This record gives sequence, C-alpha cells and structure tokens, in this order.
Amino acid sequence: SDLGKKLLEAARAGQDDEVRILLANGADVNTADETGFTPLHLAAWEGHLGIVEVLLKNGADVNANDERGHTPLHLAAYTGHLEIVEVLLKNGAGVNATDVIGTAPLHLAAMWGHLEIVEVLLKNGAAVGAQDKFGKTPKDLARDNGNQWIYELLEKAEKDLRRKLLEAARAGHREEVEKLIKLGADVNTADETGFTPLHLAAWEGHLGIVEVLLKNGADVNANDERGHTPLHLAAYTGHLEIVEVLLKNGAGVNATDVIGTAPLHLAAMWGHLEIVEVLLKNGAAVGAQDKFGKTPKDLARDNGNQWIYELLEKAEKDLRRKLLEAARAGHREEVEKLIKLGADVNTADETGFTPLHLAAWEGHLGIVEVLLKNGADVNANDERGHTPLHLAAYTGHLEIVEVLLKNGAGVNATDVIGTAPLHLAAMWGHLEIVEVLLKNGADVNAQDKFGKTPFDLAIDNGNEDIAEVLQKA
Repeated sequence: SDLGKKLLEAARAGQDDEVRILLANGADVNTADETGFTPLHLAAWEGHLGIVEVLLKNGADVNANDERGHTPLHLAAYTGHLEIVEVLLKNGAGVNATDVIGTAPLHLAAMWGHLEIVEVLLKNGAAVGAQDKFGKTPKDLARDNGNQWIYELLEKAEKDLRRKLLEAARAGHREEVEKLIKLGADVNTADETGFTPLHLAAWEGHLGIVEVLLKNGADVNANDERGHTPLHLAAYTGHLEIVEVLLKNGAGVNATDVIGTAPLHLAAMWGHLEIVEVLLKNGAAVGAQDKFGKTPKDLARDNGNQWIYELLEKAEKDLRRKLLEAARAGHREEVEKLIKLGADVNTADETGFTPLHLAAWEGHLGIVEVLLKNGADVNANDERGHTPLHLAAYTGHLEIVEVLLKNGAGVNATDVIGTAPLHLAAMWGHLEIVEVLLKNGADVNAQDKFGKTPFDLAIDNGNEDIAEVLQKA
C-alpha cells in the first residue's frame, strides 16, 4: 500500500512524528519490505531507539523475520546498539534466533567485539555452543577475528555449564538440567573419575533426567576410569525403569568393568529379581565369570537370593537344550547366538552326545567351525565310547573330517566294541576318507570284538578300491 511504504521510510529516516501519525490514521505496524524488513528492522538497523519503542507500543512483532531469517535482534546486535538490544529482549525477542546461515545474535556480537552485548545476550539466555554452517561457535568467531576478552568470557561460560550440569544431574533438578542443556551444556562432559551426568543420574535414581540426557544425545555406554557404565550403576542401585530405558536406548547388557563384573553380577549379587529378568530378556550372559571365578548364579547362591538362583539355573538349563537342538537342525546364526549367551559347549544329552557329535553326524560343516572356535572337546566319548570322528566317518562328509583332524582328532580311539573310524569308512565306501585317515597314522592291526580288523571288514563288504589300499600299509 502507498501508506505502508511511508511508514518504512519514516522509520529508516528517524522522523518520530511522521511514524506516530501513520499509526493513528490506520497503518499496519507490521508492514513488510520486498526483502522482508519491517519498520522495526529498519529502526533497529539505523539506531532509532525512540521509534523502536513506539513500534512496540502499537504491537510491532518483535520476532518478525525477513525472507532470510534475520530479526531486529540480529540487526541490533550486528550494528552494536546496546540500548535497542535491551529493549527488544525486554519485549520478548528470541535470544537464540538463527538465520539461514545458522548465525545468531551471539555470533554477531562476539564476532564484532560488542562486549556489553555479549554480556546482555548471555544474561538473557543466549546459548554459547551454537554452531553455524561452518561449524563456528561465537567463541570460535571471537578467536578467529581477534576479540580475546570475549573468547575467554565464552570459554568460562562453557566451562561453568559443565560443573552445573553434573551437579544438577546428581542433585536431581530436572528443570535445571533441561535449562542448562538449552543454554549449551555438554551432556557428555565427565568428572575426574569419568562419571558423566548420565552416570550420576543413573546412580542417584533420577529417571526423568536419564531420559532427557539420552534424548539430547548422551553416550549411553560411557566408561569411567574403572570401566563402569550407567547400566552398571542402575543394576547396582536397583532402579528397574532406568535399566529398561538404558537398554531401550542401546546400553551394553554384557559390559564388564576391570574386575570382570557385569550388570548381571550386580543385580544377582544385590537381589534385584526384576532387573535380572530384564537383563536376561535383553541378552545377558549367564556364564560370565568375574576375577574371582564367580558367576551371577554363584553370587546369588553365596548371598542367599534363592529366587534369582532358581531363575538363573533354569536359564542355563534352557541354554543346553537350545544348543543341542540348534546343532541337530543346523542353524549357524542360532548356534553363534546361543554360545554368546554362555551355553556350555561341553554339555551332553542323556546318551552322552555333545553338540559337536550332533554337528558331525548331521553334516553341518558351518556349525562345526564355530563349536571348535569356542573350545569344544575333541575326544568326547558317548556312553558307548563314540567320538565325533566316528560320526563323520560313518556319514562320508569330506570337509568335516578334514576340519576335525586339524584340531587333533583321536585316530586310534575306539568305542566299546573296539571299532575305530577306519573300520567305518572302509565299510560304507568312503575311499577319500580312508586315505585321510592313514595320513595321520591310523592303525590297521587293531581288531574288533569279533576279531575282525579294518582289512577283514573291507573284504567282507566288497569295496574294490579300498580293499587294495588297506593291504598296502
């Protein structure tokens, strides 16, 4: 409108009276320029304190943005008019507004050396650690330009927030913690011993603060100088809901401190049944031993926590059944998982078959590799004296017999009948296996209960290629 531009130029020109009438005779105090400048922008730029107050009297939007994100507070901090800055903030200006470049009034004031404005801005809640697109904080801009008293000022400001956040998280002042975080506090600061605010919040039992710190990017698995994590501290004190939230946010369920102690040890030690049950549902390991060789089941039993002992014992018992079945059916991803939870690799069913036996008999080459990688017994004997090499020779799998003998598989070991693996391969037509057996000093004179040697056996079954190879050696 023709009457709108007359208000913009009157504010830019500084003629108070010209501005006052336009408003009285129906003028939009929030008129806008092609670039987005309202007459409050122009009055703050030129430094017309009188006209700034008059525009705010008639309801000028104090937080009006141009096409570019700059508000009157930007312009006043940039030019350096301390007075207009204090008036804008008195009328509700946004101290932490940013333009499209990510620049705020604190950047400008610190960059140009407007000290008293940097003070005022901080006194009104300006955030110290805000970064622009270049990753420059007002502290950096001050150091880059050459304003040292502002650099050290904003440096002390950030160092002061550290101790405050740690004391607030510890004390349990949620509101104060939310405030410090909004003021620029570093949620991942640590004290002399390595406690972060998350450590303190978990230790003191402040759920609300834990949730806030995690929302704002706190490291859930921070380690202090002895290897303790917030989960360790929640498991110790026994705060169920904090344990659940920490795990929900990716906490390490099986983390260990320098003594080998894990959250499950602490929960079992201290009789936190509910926490134990949660830790196990989230993949905690029941077989973990600490420096003293104690497991969570042991600490529970030593400290007299019957219910946890019952539970942990049933968890270990359930792992045996799962491991044996996973070996039979042949599911590598499930065998790797189960072992990680603390399953006994040397367990055995009623007939004496260990999970290595089952993997050898059913021919799951991939699962034979992992079972050996986690220390499985190679010379495991059933109730009838059979080893996994008997089962691999019986089947005919070449690449499983190869892997077994590389770990020192007994060649002269027999069952209760007196049957060695060489008897088997010679009877079921497995020439290649017969040749690999003789490579590792396989005996040919040992005879069965029947008095029949592997040679006597090969001729009875009728294997042409095998019969001749045996007679040689």
